[PDB]
Amino acid sequence: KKVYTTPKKIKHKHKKVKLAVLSYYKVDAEGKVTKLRRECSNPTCGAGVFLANHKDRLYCGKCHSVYKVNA
Amino acid sequence: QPVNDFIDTATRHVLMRQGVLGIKVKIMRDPAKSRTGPKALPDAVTIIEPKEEEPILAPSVKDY
RNA sequence: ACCCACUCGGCACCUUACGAGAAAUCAAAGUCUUUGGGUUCUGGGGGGAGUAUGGUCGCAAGGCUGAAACUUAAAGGAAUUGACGGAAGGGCACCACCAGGAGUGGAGCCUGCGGCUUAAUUUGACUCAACACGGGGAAACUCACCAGGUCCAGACACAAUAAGGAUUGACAGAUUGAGAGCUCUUUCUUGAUUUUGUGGGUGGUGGUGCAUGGCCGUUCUUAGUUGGUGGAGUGAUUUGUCUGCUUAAUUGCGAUAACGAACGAGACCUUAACCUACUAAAUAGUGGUGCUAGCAUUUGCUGGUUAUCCACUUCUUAGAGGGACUAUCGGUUUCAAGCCGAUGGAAGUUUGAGGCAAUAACAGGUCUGUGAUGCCCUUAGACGUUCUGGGCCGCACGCGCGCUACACUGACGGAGCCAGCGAGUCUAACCUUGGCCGAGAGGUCUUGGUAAUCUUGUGAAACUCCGUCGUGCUGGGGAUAGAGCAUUGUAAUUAUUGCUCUUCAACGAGGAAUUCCUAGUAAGCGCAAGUCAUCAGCUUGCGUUGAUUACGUCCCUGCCCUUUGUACACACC
Ligand SMILES: [Mg+2]
Ligand SMILES: [Mg+2]
Ligand SMILES: [Mg+2]
Ligand SMILES: [Mg+2]
Ligand SMILES: [Mg+2]
Ligand SMILES: [Mg+2]
Ligand SMILES: [Mg+2]
Ligand SMILES: [Mg+2]
Ligand SMILES: [Mg+2]
Ligand SMILES: [Mg+2]
Ligand SMILES: [Mg+2]
Ligand SMILES: [Mg+2]
Ligand SMILES: [Mg+2]
Ligand SMILES: [Mg+2]
Ligand SMILES: [Mg+2]
Ligand SMILES: [Mg+2]
Ligand SMILES: [Mg+2]
Ligand SMILES: [Mg+2]
Ligand SMILES: [Mg+2]
Ligand SMILES: [Mg+2]
Ligand SMILES: [Mg+2]
Ligand SMILES: [Mg+2]
Ligand SMILES: [Mg+2]
Ligand SMILES: [Mg+2]
Ligand SMILES: [Mg+2]
Ligand SMILES: [Mg+2]
Ligand SMILES: [Zn+2]
Repeated sequence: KKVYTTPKKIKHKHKKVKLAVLSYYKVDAEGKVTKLRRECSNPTCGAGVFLANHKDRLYCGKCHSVYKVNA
Repeated sequence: QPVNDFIDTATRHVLMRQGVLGIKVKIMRDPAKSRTGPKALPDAVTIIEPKEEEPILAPSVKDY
């Protein structure tokens, strides 16, 4: 047939990053705990899930995408 | 037509290592046994066999 | 000189074979393993080679005599069956000609093939047996090609990573053709389903049809193939299966060391033809009668009414039977099979047309129909797949199939007005009557039909009739092109198709060549079906109108058969 072409530059993939994440609570002087990052008021996301802070933007990743609560 | 009547065919593909071969089987059933159709080939012509007679004998007649 | 008989010795031929031979053959090539009449000469697998060398003869050319080393499994003879021939003799056929028809080849366009062009213009096939073929009428899809964008649908096994998270997804922005989280920013989400690697798989319209199956085409519009018992031969084989005749036919008759048979042909099957005989029918139809319209009236004529009743089965339908067997008679012939004519008959060309179809051959075509398939290739920056867009249509040109034409046996306009084979909608939008609207194409409201019930009597077209035109590229012809309207579809630009106005080309019967065809056939003419969302100038079938000319032959071409040659048998590639 032919075999190969290309003007260079191959597309990569994704990472899903690292992060030893969930440090985003705050436990006080033995031993009260106050959750940072506000949680999501959907019937499908039982408060365990949280909102990511961007700009304007607060976002439920649990809703695989859905819903855009903003304060 | 007797084909439709009396022969049964079947091909089968047997799949071996070097390639495949085809089996082709033919069977011709005895038409005399046919049970539910022509009991013979359209060919068949049977002549019934006469009986050796002892004729002659001048008239005569029976009564009842 | 001639005729007859005989006899020595000649040149030969004929017929047999006791006998001989590996056979072909042979009155010797016989009288040979039952091996001896006398004598001469030569050969001992094939090449090397009649070569080297020595001797001898010769003017020469060369004659006679005449090795080895080495190489090699065969070379050779006769006969048999095939295969083949640019040998001979017969045949057969409208894919041959004769007698003719209608044409193609010339034109415009349609359509395939080449060629060129191209990002790509995907590809198979090239005499009959490639080129309107791949059911191949491609706008997406199809799709194989080109410009580019995702996804894994990477089974399984081992290992690695790793719950302090293997991996998953994403809103907005950026980006992108794109409201693809493709990638990137950002920071949630997911919880052992993945991700990495190795191994192993997997898909593929990737290659190989010169690895295969299966199917198909071709030889073949052909008539060939085989076994029993006997005859011939050491044998492979042959005869049977053949000079002639006859048939569409190895179909038969007849001749006959053959007799009597089996495959294929025939028979058979399907369809078209004939049934006032049989069984029937509100899904077919007839006569009568009720109800009823029109005209005439003297009873009459022509209609209406899926049931107002009665009877029938001619027409229609499809079950069962019947019918034809070239019958009767005649002419011809080996008075054989048969052929020919007249009568009758629905039918007498295998009744017409098909289906089926032995053995064998081909490197025929098909891996691009198949989740048929071996092997090779490729497998995540994919030759997997899908999404967007282009392309298969691209145009100096060569070749094929076609369509429409050059008019007056016609075009146009009114009017007459007649088929046959089909097909149609369920978890759906198929076939469409009727009513309106619209110049048309179409639109809209309803409706019947899963159908002998409705579309549909498919009122099809050629055709027939009365008119206009009047031989003028004319009103024959309708290419090309403009401008508008609609239909299919997500989508119509490179115009899907349909309609309207306008534009009005070549073509004035076609050189060399070439195709098909013998009766409801050729030709003319439409229609249904396949394809199909939309698109037939294609095909498969169908009926409508309906001829001229053979009813022969071997000139051409093609093939088959015998005879014959062969050093071929992987068979003249
Ligand atoms: Mg020979
Ligand atoms: Mg002629
Ligand atoms: Mg001519
Ligand atoms: Mg090839
Ligand atoms: Mg595409
Ligand atoms: Mg792997
Ligand atoms: Mg590998
Ligand atoms: Mg495949
Ligand atoms: Mg082949
Ligand atoms: Mg094959
Ligand atoms: Mg013929
Ligand atoms: Mg013998
Ligand atoms: Mg013979
Ligand atoms: Mg009847
Ligand atoms: Mg007559
Ligand atoms: Mg080949
Ligand atoms: Mg195949
Ligand atoms: Mg094409
Ligand atoms: Mg053709
Ligand atoms: Mg007219
Ligand atoms: Mg209008
Ligand atoms: Mg209905
Ligand atoms: Mg004109
Ligand atoms: Mg015209
Ligand atoms: Mg159609
Ligand atoms: Mg076609
Ligand atoms: Zn949520």
